[PDB]
Amino acid sequence: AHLTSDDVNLPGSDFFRFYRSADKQEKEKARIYLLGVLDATEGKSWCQYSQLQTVTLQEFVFEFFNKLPAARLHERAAPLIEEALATRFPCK
Amino acid sequence: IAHLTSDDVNLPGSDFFRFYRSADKQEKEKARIYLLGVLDATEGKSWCQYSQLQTVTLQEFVFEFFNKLPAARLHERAAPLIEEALATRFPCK
Repeated sequence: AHLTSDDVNLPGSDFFRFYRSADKQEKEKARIYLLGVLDATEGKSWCQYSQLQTVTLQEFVFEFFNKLPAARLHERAAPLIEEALATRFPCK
Repeated sequence: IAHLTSDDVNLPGSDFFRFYRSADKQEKEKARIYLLGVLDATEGKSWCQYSQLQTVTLQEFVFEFFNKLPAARLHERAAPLIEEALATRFPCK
């Protein structure tokens, strides 16, 4: 019910819940979490920022999580996000 | 950048560290959430690991790393700087 900076190993299912929360404060925190993940991986496992709007990255993360089975949602959020982005925008 | 928001892609070290030290507890908490996204994305991979370490120890080492950073390096991106802080201190293996 609340995303905080102690939530290490954030699971995908909680991330996605906050990410689509009716509470826009939790939505914004989930998106700032996603921002630390993107900034940490961009140009390493997926490419790139001047090729893509942040809204495009957020919508692609949304679609990716929205299609995921619960078996996979229960895994860690960050590697799932990074997987969204890698398959779709690889560096090669 | 007067407030940390999720539009802040490629957040510079200078902005991250300002928010991370802010007197506004809410800005401070957002900066710590940006940090959590970076920890989650890099843990077990460039640095190790969440068991023996509480979040606060991690947060304090990141703070000390930034405090000692030469001014020249604050233009670098916050995420790789946070990763360097943790890799040096909590190397894998």
